[PDB]
Amino acid sequence: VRSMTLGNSTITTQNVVVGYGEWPSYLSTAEDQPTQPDVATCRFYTLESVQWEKTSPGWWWKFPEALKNMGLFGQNMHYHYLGRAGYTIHVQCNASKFHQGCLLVVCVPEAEMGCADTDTTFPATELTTEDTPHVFTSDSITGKKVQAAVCNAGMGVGVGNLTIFPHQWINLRTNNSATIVIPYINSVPMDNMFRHYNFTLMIIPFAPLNFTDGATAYVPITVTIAPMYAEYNGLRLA
Amino acid sequence: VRSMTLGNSTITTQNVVVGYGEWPSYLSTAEDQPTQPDVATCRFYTLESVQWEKTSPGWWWKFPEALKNMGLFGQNMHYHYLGRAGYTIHVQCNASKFHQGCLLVVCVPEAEMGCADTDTTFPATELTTEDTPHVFTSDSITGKKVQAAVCNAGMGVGVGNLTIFPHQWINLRTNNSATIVIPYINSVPMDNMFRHYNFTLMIIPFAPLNFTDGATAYVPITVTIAPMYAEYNGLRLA
Amino acid sequence: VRSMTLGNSTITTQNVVVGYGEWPSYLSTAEDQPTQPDVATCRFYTLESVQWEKTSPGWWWKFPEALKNMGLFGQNMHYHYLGRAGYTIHVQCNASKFHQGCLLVVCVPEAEMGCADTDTTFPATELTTEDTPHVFTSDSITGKKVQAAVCNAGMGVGVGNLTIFPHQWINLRTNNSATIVIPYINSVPMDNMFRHYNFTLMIIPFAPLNFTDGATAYVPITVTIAPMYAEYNGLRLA
Amino acid sequence: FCGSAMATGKLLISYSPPGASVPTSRKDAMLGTHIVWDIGLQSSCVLCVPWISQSSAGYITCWYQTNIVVPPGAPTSCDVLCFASACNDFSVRLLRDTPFMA
Amino acid sequence: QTRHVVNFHSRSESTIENFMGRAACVFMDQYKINGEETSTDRFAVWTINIREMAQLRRKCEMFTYMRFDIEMTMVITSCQMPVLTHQIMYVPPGGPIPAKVDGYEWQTSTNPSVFWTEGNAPPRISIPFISVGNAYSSFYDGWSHFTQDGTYGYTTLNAMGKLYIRHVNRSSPHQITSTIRVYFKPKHIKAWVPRPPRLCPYINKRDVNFVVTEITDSRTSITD
Repeated sequence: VRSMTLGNSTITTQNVVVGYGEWPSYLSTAEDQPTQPDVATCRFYTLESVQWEKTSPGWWWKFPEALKNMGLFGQNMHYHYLGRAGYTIHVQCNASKFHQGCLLVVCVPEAEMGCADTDTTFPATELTTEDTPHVFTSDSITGKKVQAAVCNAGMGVGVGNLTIFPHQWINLRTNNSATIVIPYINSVPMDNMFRHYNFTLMIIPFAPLNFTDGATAYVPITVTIAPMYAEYNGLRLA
Repeated sequence: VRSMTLGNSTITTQNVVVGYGEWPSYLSTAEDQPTQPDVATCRFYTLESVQWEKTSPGWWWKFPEALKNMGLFGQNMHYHYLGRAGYTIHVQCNASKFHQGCLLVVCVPEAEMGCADTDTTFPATELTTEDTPHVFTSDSITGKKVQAAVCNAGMGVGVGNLTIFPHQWINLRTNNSATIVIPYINSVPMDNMFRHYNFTLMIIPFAPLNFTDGATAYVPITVTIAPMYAEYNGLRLA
Repeated sequence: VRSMTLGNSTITTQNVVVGYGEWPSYLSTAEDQPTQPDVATCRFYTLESVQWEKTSPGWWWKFPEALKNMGLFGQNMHYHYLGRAGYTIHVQCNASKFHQGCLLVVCVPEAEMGCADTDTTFPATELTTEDTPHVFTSDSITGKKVQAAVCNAGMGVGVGNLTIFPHQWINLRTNNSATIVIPYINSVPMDNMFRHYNFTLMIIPFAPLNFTDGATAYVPITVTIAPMYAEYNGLRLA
Repeated sequence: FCGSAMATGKLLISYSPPGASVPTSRKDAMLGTHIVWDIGLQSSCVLCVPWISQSSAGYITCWYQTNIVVPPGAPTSCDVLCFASACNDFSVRLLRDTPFMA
Repeated sequence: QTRHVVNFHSRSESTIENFMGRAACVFMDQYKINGEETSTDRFAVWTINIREMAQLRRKCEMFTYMRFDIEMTMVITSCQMPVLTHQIMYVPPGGPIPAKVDGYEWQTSTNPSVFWTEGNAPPRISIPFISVGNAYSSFYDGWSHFTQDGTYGYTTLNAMGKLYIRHVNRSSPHQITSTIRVYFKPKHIKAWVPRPPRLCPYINKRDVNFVVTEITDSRTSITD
């Protein structure tokens, strides 16, 4: 049991999957000069806990803008139009000893998702609802929204071989916590934080939750994101 | 947790009761020359799992010929008329945490058993059914078969003081696995493997199984035998 | 006179023609691992003696599967689907001093034989009858079987210049025994022992047997094969 | 094994060589290559199947050695996930077009 | 066929340059020589992108980011005269495009073009890594216009240019219909961030939309 603290946010934790074997880092020019906030920003932003029942198909969050209303990070998104960060993501499950199940906690950089009924697009509020997650579906759906059927998560790939990305299994038999570090994967050193979704944290239950008639009918999944090494553009003159 | 392997048979284990403080060994003459198979023979031969209910009185297997249909050992019994082995015997129980009970896992060399109705004998198929175990009985029985009543296991002795032999208690409160090594006890260095039963692995529940109306109505007992240091007679000329 | 012994098989012999100047050898990877039997397999497998009269045109055996019912070699053919061996082949003739004749004992790797009436194939039981040899014929034959006329042995070549292969002459005037060692000639390191016939031991009488009205009307030819350096695939996990 | 932390049982994972026939019974699978995988101790058993190539293959069957023993509180039916990758190193030669795309 | 001992140890064919760097025909198109002075059927266009045919698109979607020089060689035919000379004008991402076969854009000095006459070896034109960013992005989970406007999934970083092709001969007595086959080839290719293979069939050449497809082919029972 390790009680991590960052700034004015302390969580209680119980091995880290460093995404692509690199730890996030700063970009290191007088023509373009970055600003490193360091203060705040790096604290833990615990999202709303998500109840995982027997019939839950999955969830996804789209970062960096899932934190668009989360304190100083969410506020520096509005004053700087360029930025980058690292996002340590803790995912606890705090189930009991008699619950069973298994989760895939994967980050999937550049998850371009497909519309439900092709030949058209979706109204941009279907990919993300800031803090709250968009759930997947168990079967096919229609309408101007994301094709959120599992087995074809979002991108038209098989959902089983979604393990190529930075992932972590949460098998309630053995463990309960996951932690992933995603060192800002992008083709340009800095990019706008409202246009571009750098990665898509999606939690997908492979083995479904199961229990008997006495336990709690759900297992709350807690998501915590710590934006590390966030740096922005300069606002001062040169 | 130790994952033992022998040949092409791997089991998963969780202290060894070396029978009579000796480890089995080879016999070490040109007038009579033994053959040491070594290859195969020594692999783990897992018998059929045995369900242990609340009303189970016990079981017994008679070796070496309990393995008479078990691969190369069971086949070398038919080509060589003399042999000897060591037989490491693992006995798991893989019950739950809410089950309770206790077993006596004892080997009893030279278990000459008595007929049910004396003044006669039994038809030789009542001592052994190769792989499958003959159960004991809770009370007295009649007919031309083995007097299989517990409290007088097979030999007319008290079943409580059957602890003089190489034994191991399996108390489901504490442990689940037993392992016994029986270094070929016999009065002649080699003997035929179909006439003579060198020992009798009998598992006897002293404290009966108990559980509530939600658990599984049984506890499967898994028996695994590894014939060690098996050697046979010679078939070649001199 | 040398009394060779291998395992539990001793023959009595009276110069070796090492095929292509190489002695058989083992293949020397964890992705594919061979098993070397060594035990048995290497013993002498004496085939049925073949009576050679004045009108015998010849014989052929197709190996490795001529030994498909020959003990442990013949049994390892069924459990392993890949293998290789060396096959020391002794060929005695034990004729008298007044018999005369001459044999060509040749091995002919990759003897693809032709059908008797072309435009069709043969039913696969005409190439080989395991232990027993298919005889040649003195003239042309028809039907769905092998064109077994000598002067065109099996392959459409001249039978006189069949001496290019590993061969040995058995001239009853001088010698009686032949021995050939064939170091597994094949284009792949291991191959299935039922699909592919690695070589074809064919014994062809050039000078016919002759004798007077008092001698025995035949000369029994004894064939003995010792599979050397036989190795198979692995059956265990890695 | 994605079952409960209280469920306990044994599974027997047999491997048949690429030429051999499948085991029709549990005993015949025990006499070949197998691994009696105790679930209550470890929850993840790893194999490494060799001789995998093309240019009639093996079998990974699984058997009930014992049933799943479960306390009154935990559920009775469980699930087992499987995985697959290259064990140590993989060899591959002749590039072609994939059949899946039309 | 039969199962042979495939014994060798090599992964030189599995590298990225030996997997992606293969020339594939990505653009057939017709273009006349005479008639209809104001027509769009006297030249070819083909905006250069990896999402041309599904077989190569599938390979480009193994990886999220990749950068590579392209070296295309055209194979130009003709039907129905003099000896014909062609022009294959590559315009960069920032470049004017012709509207007609006789536009002034064809004479732009910043648009490199090859003048291949018929009968010789095929014309080969090589284009370096043009993109503004540091790699071409196969997938772009983002919006081109800020504040979640239209045009999802289209970034302007992975723009490669266009390829305008015409006859340079002003006219002809009869009709000549030329056919061009552009052979695209990645070169000096690097690739980052692997990605699971495509499962569903492709719908359209500018989006990732799909129909929900089964994972694998079905069998009867779990044990057969």
